[PDB]
Amino acid sequence: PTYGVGHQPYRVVVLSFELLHAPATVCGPKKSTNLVKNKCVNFNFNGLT
Amino acid sequence: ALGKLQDVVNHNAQALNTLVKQLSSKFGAISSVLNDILSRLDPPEAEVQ
Amino acid sequence: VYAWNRKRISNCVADYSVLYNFAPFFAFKCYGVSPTKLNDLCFTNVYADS
Repeated sequence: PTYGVGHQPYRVVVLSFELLHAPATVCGPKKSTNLVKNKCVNFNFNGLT
Repeated sequence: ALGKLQDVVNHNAQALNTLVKQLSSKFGAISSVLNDILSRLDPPEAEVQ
Repeated sequence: VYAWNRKRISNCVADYSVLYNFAPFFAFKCYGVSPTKLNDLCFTNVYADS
């Protein structure tokens, strides 16, 4: 503990993801909406807008 | 017999197909989809992509 | 660091807002994604390397 910054122990956590190239299992808190047919809509399917 | 006229048709569609194909090119960016870039990055780095 | 721990994260809904709410993290650096856009995206292949 007596040492200054630059030598003190640092805990590092690396979060690694992949972008859209597989079916997704971890998602955000966003709520699911109902589906509408035959109308022009801006949709968001699993992070694909 | 009618190779010349078909060749002109062949060139035109191919040019459009190539131009359409160019939409699937990353061009040195993280993704080729603009919506993903907007949905994934802050404007300072999204502007670069 | 030679024997770093890898944990798989799957089949969960993640609230990243609490990460912001309590955070002694001096360094919080993201490369391929915005920190504030994490709540609006879906992911797979999630790994935590500690």
